[PDB]
Amino acid sequence: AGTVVLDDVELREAQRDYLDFLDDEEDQGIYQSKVRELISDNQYRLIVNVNDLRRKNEKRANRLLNNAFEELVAFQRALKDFVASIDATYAKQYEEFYVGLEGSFGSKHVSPRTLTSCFLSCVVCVEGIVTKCSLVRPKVVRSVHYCPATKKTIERRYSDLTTLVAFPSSSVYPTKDEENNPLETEYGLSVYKDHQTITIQEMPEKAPAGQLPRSVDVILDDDLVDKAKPGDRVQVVGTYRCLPGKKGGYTSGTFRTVLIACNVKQMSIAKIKKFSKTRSKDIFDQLAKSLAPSIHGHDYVKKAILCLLLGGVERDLENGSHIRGDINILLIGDPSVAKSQLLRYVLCTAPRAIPTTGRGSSGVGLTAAVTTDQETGERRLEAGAMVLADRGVVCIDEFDKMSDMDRTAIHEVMEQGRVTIAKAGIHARLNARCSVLAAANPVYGRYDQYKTPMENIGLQDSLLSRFDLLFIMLDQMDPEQDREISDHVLRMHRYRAPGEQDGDAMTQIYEKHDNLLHGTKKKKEKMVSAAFMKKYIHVAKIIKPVLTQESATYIAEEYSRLRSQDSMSSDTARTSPVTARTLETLIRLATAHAKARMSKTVDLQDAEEAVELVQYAYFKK
Amino acid sequence: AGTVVLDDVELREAQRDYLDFLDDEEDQGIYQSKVRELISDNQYRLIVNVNDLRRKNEKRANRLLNNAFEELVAFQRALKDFVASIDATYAKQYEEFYVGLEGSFGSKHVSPRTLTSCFLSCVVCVEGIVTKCSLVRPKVVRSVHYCPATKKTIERRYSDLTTLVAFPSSSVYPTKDEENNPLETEYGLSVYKDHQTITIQEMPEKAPAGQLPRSVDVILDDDLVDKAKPGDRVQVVGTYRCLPGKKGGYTSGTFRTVLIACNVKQMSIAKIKKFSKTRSKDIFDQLAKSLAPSIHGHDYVKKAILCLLLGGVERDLENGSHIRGDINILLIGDPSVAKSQLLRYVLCTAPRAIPTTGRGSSGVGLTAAVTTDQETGERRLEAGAMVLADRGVVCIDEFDKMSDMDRTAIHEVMEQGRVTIAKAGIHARLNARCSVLAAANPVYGRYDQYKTPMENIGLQDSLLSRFDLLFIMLDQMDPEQDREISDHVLRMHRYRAPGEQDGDAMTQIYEKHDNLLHGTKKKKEKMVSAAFMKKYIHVAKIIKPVLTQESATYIAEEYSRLRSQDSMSSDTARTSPVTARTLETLIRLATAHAKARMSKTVDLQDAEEAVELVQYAYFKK
Amino acid sequence: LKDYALEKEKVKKFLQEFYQDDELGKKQFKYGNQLVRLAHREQVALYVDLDDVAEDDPELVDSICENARRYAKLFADAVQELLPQYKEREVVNKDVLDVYIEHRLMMEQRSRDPGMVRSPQNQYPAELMRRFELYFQGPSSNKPRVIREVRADSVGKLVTVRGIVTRVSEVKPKMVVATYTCDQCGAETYQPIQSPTFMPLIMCPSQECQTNRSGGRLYLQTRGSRFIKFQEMKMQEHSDQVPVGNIPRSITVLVEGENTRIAQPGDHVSVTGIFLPILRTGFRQVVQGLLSETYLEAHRIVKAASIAPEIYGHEDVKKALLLLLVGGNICLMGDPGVAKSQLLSYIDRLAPRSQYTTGRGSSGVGLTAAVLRLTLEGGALVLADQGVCCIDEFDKMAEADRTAIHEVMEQQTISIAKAGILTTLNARCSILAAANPPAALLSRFDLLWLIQDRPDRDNDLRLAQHITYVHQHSRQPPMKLMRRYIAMCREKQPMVPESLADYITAAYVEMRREAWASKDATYTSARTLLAILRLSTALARLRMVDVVEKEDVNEAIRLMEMSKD
DNA sequence: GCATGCATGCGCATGCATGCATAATGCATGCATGCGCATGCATGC
DNA sequence: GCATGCATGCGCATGCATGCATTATGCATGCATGCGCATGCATGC
Ligand SMILES: Nc1ncnc2c1ncn2[C@@H]1O[C@H](COP(=O)(O)OP(=O)(O)O)[C@@H](O)[C@H]1O
Ligand SMILES: Nc1ncnc2c1ncn2[C@@H]1O[C@H](COP(=O)(O)OP(=O)(O)O)[C@@H](O)[C@H]1O
Ligand SMILES: Nc1ncnc2c1ncn2[C@@H]1O[C@H](COP(=O)(O)OP(=O)(O)O)[C@@H](O)[C@H]1O
Ligand SMILES: [Mg+2]
Ligand SMILES: [Mg+2]
Ligand SMILES: [Mg+2]
Ligand SMILES: [Zn+2]
Repeated sequence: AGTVVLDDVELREAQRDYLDFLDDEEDQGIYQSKVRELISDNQYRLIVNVNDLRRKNEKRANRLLNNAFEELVAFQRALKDFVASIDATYAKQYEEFYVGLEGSFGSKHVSPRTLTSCFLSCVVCVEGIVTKCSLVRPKVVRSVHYCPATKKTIERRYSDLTTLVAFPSSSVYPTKDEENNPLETEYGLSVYKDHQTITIQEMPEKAPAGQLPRSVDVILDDDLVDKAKPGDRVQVVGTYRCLPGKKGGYTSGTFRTVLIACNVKQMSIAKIKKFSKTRSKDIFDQLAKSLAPSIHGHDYVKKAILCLLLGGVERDLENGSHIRGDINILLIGDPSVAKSQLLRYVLCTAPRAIPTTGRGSSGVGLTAAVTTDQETGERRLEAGAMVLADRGVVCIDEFDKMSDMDRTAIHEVMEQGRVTIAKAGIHARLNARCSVLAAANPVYGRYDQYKTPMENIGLQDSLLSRFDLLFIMLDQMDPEQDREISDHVLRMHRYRAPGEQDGDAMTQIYEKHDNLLHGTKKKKEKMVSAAFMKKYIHVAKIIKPVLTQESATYIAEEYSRLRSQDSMSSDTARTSPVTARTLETLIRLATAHAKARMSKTVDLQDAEEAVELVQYAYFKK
Repeated sequence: AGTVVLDDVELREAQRDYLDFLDDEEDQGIYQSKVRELISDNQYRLIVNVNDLRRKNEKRANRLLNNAFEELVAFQRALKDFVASIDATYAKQYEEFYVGLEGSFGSKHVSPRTLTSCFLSCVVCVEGIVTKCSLVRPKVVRSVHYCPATKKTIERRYSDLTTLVAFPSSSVYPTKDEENNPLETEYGLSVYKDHQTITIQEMPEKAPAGQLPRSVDVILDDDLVDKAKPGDRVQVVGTYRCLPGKKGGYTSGTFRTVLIACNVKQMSIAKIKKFSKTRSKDIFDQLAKSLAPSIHGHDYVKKAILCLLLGGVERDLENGSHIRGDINILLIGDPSVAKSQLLRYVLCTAPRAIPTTGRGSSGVGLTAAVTTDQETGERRLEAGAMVLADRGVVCIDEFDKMSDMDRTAIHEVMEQGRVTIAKAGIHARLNARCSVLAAANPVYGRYDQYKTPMENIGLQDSLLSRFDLLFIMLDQMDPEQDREISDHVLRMHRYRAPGEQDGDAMTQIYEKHDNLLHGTKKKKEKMVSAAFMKKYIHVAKIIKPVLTQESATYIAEEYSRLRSQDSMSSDTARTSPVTARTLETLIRLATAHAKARMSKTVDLQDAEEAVELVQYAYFKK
Repeated sequence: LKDYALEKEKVKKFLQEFYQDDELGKKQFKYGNQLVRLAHREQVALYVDLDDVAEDDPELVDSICENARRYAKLFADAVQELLPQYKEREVVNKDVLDVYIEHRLMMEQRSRDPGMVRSPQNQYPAELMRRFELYFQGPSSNKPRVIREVRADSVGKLVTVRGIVTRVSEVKPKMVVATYTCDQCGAETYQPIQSPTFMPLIMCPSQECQTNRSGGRLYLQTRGSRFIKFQEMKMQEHSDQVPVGNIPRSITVLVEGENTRIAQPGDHVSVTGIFLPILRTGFRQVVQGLLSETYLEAHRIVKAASIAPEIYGHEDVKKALLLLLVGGNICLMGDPGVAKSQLLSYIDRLAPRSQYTTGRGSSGVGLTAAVLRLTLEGGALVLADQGVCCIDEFDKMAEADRTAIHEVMEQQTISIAKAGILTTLNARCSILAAANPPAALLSRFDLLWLIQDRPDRDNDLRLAQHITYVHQHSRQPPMKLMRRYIAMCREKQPMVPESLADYITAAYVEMRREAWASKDATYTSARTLLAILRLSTALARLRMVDVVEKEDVNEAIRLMEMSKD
């Protein structure tokens, strides 16, 4: 086609507007460093805040939201121009670059249930869960052929979705020469791009109760191929378009609507160094004390939860042997001792946390399963709760109600951290390294003091050895303790959020002091802010300490001392048996304490703290 | 169409070969100056000798003659490259340049009768006469449109004969926008090229006697539009191709063959300055003496013919008055005095010479005619012999046999030099400035001496006054004159061309002396070569002399003397009457003599020579 | 490329600006007055000079030159927008077309509210309501071109040409916009025309017919339609510009409303025009692609004393020629060598309407008239109506031509009755004839001049001196004024008083008596008296006198005596 | 000069190669889901 | 621990929207040339 366009006021003006938008010379803009980062990382697309564009140029934002394709084309042209300007050499590699979108879209923030034809041809944002995914497939863009008879090579260009409507003249694969000499395809010189299709469903938590769900279909291009997986909660921003049906005579008048993604999102130094170096022991002291103001007392359980948050060190050797580094805890107590509050707080704070109660999930939904795909006849693996929580936390409330077979299944995860799966036609070893919290009621409803803990717990020695720590909590009815508990509870109850009028319906390292949440006496001390706590926890989890020679003999001698004291402990009973796992638990707790205070080696104080914890947990009066 | 070609050995090698062909750096080539001349003259095509190409590269010449289109494309690409190289600015004006061909094609030199399918797709050369021509018509190449509704302008490109076969998708004129908004054509911004069609017939002189003629059809492109006219003898070099018929289901299998022209040809200082400045009078002396060695004696007739060759000066004034500058001669003599030999020699030597005998051409075929074109119903003008011979020579043998009406028609050409033509619907004044030679036999077969020349000539005084000069030639049977004539005739008869073996079947200013053609006695003098004679005649015809005050009174007094001597001439009769035309004849002959010797002004000697000629011609014993 | 809005504003300000030029020696608002006259029906076309625009902006002039049609349309729209501002009163007297325009505007105001949405098809065509035409005058700096050299490079440009007219078409109306009325509604439909042929519509696009889906059918109307005056012209090159050995080329011109009826066949014209093509659909051709035919759209068409001072002598003949030019048939017979043809050439060049014939080249159909595809086209005698005709070599003409010439001289009309032609043609022209040495010439013609070449030495020597002077200095020894003088002279008409009759009568009688005394005399009749009266009236007209005087009669008598002797 | 011959010239019919105009219906395939069957897991007593 | 219940799971039929496959003949137009006619030119005697 020889038709060309000479002038177009709108397109030229829009391109000029984007050129001025992405200059960042007389402004505090950052996009220049973003482009330099893209050049450094060999990536070929940019993400631009919609709110930023609206602030700088409201008319362009309005036009882009109301009309997508032409404005996106102008964006891509402007990106090509500026990439050529900054570094023309890098722009040679890729044909055209792409634009992502970000920011608060406002009215266009639309649920899969509320997508309508009113938003067609516009850019929309949607939040959902992923249910179906397809295999990655290549697609031809540029084809190259060679003719052995005449020693000539030719090239053909393809453009199918670049243009809105395609015709039979295009998309034809050449096979013969002008004189019927055969052509040989040369796959090395051709160009291909990847293609994938996914399906998104409205989350069951958001859908109205008792109603069937509604879903949308998404196409993922070459860059965003591997960014999504089934069973995942995502947010997708992209165009909403109609699908051209293939040629025919009579049409019913109903198109197919498909969302074409442009952005896919998985929804989620000096201060730290100074604080750590100055505090050392006070680091873990305050972190244990400031774990959760909403919960009263129970310092040992807070210490244990902090040890889970920091964790041990995974180790590997020459022979391929694996040594576990995770910690596991079981709490048993009387009703209303706030075990479930602790579980919920750990769910909120931990990065990868999944709650799975006793009978809520069975043995199949915990680890994994194998299903025969009807579409192809092959065998596929579906991951369970524990496989999804790799290097994460699984919380199990009402642990006693869980059946025996489920606990035998959990043995594989608790011992080695791997899951072996096999059915005729497929077999695999999946990684499931994880940590477990569990809370179980006593068998008699309330913990009996006179009976030994073995009768009350009612669990076999193997399962007890599987757990690193056992804790027993009691509701002692001391008048002064009850007074303290009532004071704390009513102080929390009377508190109201600042900035909210009374009677209405419904970052510094240390938190600001509060008259009610802290109290007048506590003015001499402060609590650590949640955000800094999370940052410090992440940094500590990164750090890799090493064990010293001073503490190894000390810990070994104390383990031997405990195994000999087994005969000496005559006035009290033992909660858990002492096996070879106890020594690994000692080393693990020592390393966790060494993680608490940023350093390079494990010292004696960490071993002493670990041993104090072990002595407290393993024996009771 | 997205199909492209990456490699082609033959085309790239041919382009490289032409690049090396047109370099002219380490060679004595001239094409660089040719390109510079083309840039100077704003022309956009080149002519290249085929024999030169064959000498430099025989394989390329063979391929070009055997295969035309691809090789011509390579030539045009190479021209574009070198025009860009020498001056890239000039190459911007024109899309693509073109190549002409020249030289001896040899076997491919083909008559319109001998063109066959064996020469299809090759470059051929043909010699013929032009019979039909068509009006010049523009053709669209690039179209430009504007939309007042959306203020957008678009452009469409057309390429019909650039590609061998065209399809209905192309050659479509756009009239509506994508949203049916009307478009307004803007003829200023579009691009057009001229187009013409002509027909060529084999010349009747070359065709076998008694057989019907055969013709070829030629298409003339934008450059060669005005290079041909009907009734013209031309040589055309170009491709010979088939013509694609328009779409249909059933075909008889017979194509139309059309020749596409690439070249159209109309078939045809120090020495001069030194010779003229040194010789002066001897210039015309030798030119008269060396006019034609094949003819014996008759110095006066040779002088008169030389005066025709040089001619007078055309003059114009303020009031639009025109003054004739041509000369006219009539010879009357006994049989075998070589009048027709003189006419044939003047035909051979003069640039534009046309022979038209007495009854060979009538009054209509002499001047012009008007014909009603059946194709359109309009009136068209067809030029006769005298209109074609503008600023030329018409030779009329057997002038006495011409009818009276034809001579009355010739009056208009002889007096003013123009032809007035009129028929209801059209009227014109055509230019016919010309000079006439005429030879007429005496009425009595042989010239009678005793009777006055008026009885012998038998022509009215008006026609005699129309002619500038009258000459009478006689065959006097003097024994010594007969001996001289026999010597000359037999010397010419015994002569043989040098380089030709005896008995076989069938540039220096001065000609080399010959033993027989000149003789032993004539060694003291030499004759002027024909080529230098033609060059000098052309240069003299260019020169524009001016009349001096010295000779005007002298000539006027001699004219009065002649008109008074009219009573004094009692012993002899007068051949021609003395009218006002005699004075103009005197001035004309004076200016012709002044042309003979290159100078700036007319002198007295030229007037004396003119008067001697007049005295000799106007009276006889 | 530049936006059309800015240049439209520039055009408007240019029309509103100029105050400079005035003929009476002042500063006058010319374009304002032109626009005020244009407001009513006191001027129906406007001509714009491209020399005046050149003062402030030459790029506008260049863009107008290369893209003339678009700028013509822009100028028309700008002037139409300006017209309401300059309007000061309603039309004093108006015709049918104005009645439609006023009625349509009135009902447009009646119906259309300012806020309602109007479809782009719902508006009136611009040219239907418009009644003024705009034309351009060629730049003075621009050089006129030649018919032979205008080619594809000149398509769409603005050009100026000079040529000779050979064919003119009779005036016929040309359609501009066609008006349709529906069969079942009061709405009106308009169809613009920009093609040589068009296809009339059938169904009604009106909104009411669409809503009801009635299927009403359209009918043409002629009263509501707009028509323009259209003419077709054929031009040829001057004989001066033709190359060696070729034939003059021709071009075709189209002529619009006010430019119609300006040019006549045989005139030399200068035309300012636009060079545009016509897309041709018809018989199949050899070469594929889009071919076209070129034509020219015009916007403006622009068309005693010494007589032949180069020729020595013949003073009395020159006086007779002057009288023949001024007016109230002359024949010259001469020996060869005396310049009789050059006098006829000078007469042809001097006269406003003139023709010159040389002999058998223009014989037959070149005279009288003939029918061509049907229209009747005249010859030289027809073209020279109310002018002067010149004929050379009269005796060599065929008998039919001589009979026609005699009829023209005596009766002043031509009658043709042949197969396909039955007409009488008006030829009010006076004839000058040249010939070589009969009773017909004496009886029919008014004045005969016999030029005999007597070889007197003094006269011949003076003629030789004059010819040498002419050939050497290219000027005689020491026309517009002559044309203006003749035009002013012919305006008046003297009259013969009653008394002088007696004197004239006496003279006539005596003259005839002398002619009866000289038996060698040949002709005297009342025609001689009529010729004398006509010559005296012509001389009195030359003196601009209301009453014929004695000197004119004496000079006429002397001239006739000199001619007869 | 008048009487005659006649090569040129023009308009409307048919014959023949190319070229132009027309234009819905019936049959096949993959996605969704019912119905019978055997294995296997989980839950009581 | 053995007897029973049962939520999961698999393979082949039909129903229904989209999608796929098929496919020469008759009529119109411009170029070439015959046949009757009137004008006009040229050639004798
Ligand atoms: N130490 C404590 N500090 C603050 N509140 C407590 C404490 N112990 C119990 N509570 C209150 O008692 C309730 C116990 O509920 P829950 O955590 O469900 O108990 P359990 O998990 O033992 O069944 C909570 O709402 C909590 O507010
Ligand atoms: N002066 C001359 N010089 C040479 N040859 C002559 C001369 N006069 C006559 N001839 C010969 O006589 C022949 C005359 O033939 P031609 O020229 O036809 O005579 P004309 O033209 O008089 O009928 C020529 O072939 C020529 O060779
Ligand atoms: N009186 C004169 N004055 C000037 N030139 C003259 C005069 N008489 C004749 N001539 C010249 O003589 C020539 C006569 O030729 P032309 O007029 O054609 O003769 P005719 O008209 O008799 O055929 C002209 O070119 C003219 O220049
Ligand atoms: Mg609980
Ligand atoms: Mg001869
Ligand atoms: Mg004359
Ligand atoms: Zn209607």
